[PDB]
Amino acid sequence: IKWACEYCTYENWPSAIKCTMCRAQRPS
Amino acid sequence: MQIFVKTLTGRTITLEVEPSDTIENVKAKIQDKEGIPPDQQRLIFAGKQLEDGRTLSDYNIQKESTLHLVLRLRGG
Ligand SMILES: [Zn+2]
Repeated sequence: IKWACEYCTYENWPSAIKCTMCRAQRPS
Repeated sequence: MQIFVKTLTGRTITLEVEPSDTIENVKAKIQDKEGIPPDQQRLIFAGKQLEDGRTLSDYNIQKESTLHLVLRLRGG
């Protein structure tokens, strides 16, 4: 159930509170 | 063909690319217009990071597609 970031398309892992790529925050 | 690269600020740049071009070549095309070193930039398509080795045709990039550009300067 990977989540995609709001600012860049990159899909991250559920455990990650921040995207690895553009260092954005977890969406509400 | 031409494709569009979308920065994080929401700005969009267009690039004259051929399917046989490698991702490495694309980041150089970006370097031509934006002036940023291809190693400090990374491209995202379909929620995945693009590797410099493979070409667009391998990643199924087609005419008027959209790529996302993220910049990260070396922090040492
Ligand atoms: Zn992101």
